[PDB]
Amino acid sequence: MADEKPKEGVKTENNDHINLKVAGQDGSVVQFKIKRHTPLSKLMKAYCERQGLSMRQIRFRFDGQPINETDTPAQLEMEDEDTIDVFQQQTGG
Repeated sequence: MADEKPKEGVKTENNDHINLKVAGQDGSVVQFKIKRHTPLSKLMKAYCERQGLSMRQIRFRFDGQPINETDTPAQLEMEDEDTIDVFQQQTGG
């Protein structure tokens, strides 16, 4: 649990974190502060946990393009205080 499987996992990163907000057309919107190298999956699942949405039913979209939980804010060039648009493929309301 130290050199083979440490609780850190990630390399020694500096504190470069950005605030990404998730806003769904449902009206559900929340702001999340993650690291520039941290995957959106963290906020994606988190948003749904607190908003009561299903990750399979909904979908995250940013910059006009759909995003995946495996993307990072540094890949698609997400900036601080920017917003992600969430849509429901299926019904729900």
